[PDB]
Amino acid sequence: KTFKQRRTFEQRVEDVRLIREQHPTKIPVIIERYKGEKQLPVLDKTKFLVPDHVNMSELIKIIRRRLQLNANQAFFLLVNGHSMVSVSTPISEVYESEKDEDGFLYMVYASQETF
Ligand SMILES: NC(=S)Nc1ccccc1OC(F)(F)F
Ligand SMILES: [Cl-]
Repeated sequence: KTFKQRRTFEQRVEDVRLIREQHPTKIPVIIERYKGEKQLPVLDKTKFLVPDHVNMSELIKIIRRRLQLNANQAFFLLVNGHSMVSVSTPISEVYESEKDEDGFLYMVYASQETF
């Protein structure tokens, strides 16, 4: 069901290596709906190439636009299992400290801050 489940550590590593080769300026991001989530829809896909200059605040806006949410629907985004300490950090910086050992940056979203 979840991404890590569907692809071997070997396969995830090689896809990150291909994104480096073909999209050197993009951060490889996995974005998944919390398996408990009731309100928010599921995304059209799982794997995103994010321009390395966008900050977490702009990534949240991007995903809210992708889900086509409205002003008073809630949205929380966990990175590498935990709350973001700041939304102003460039995703290049966030990647370097929060990346998985496979090379992806893992994110999960929910309507509840209590995931
Ligand atoms: N659409 C995605 S997933 N990423 C993206 C972002 C900005 C420009 C182009 C993009 O696609 C590309 F990475 F495939 F090039
Ligand atoms: Cl590129």
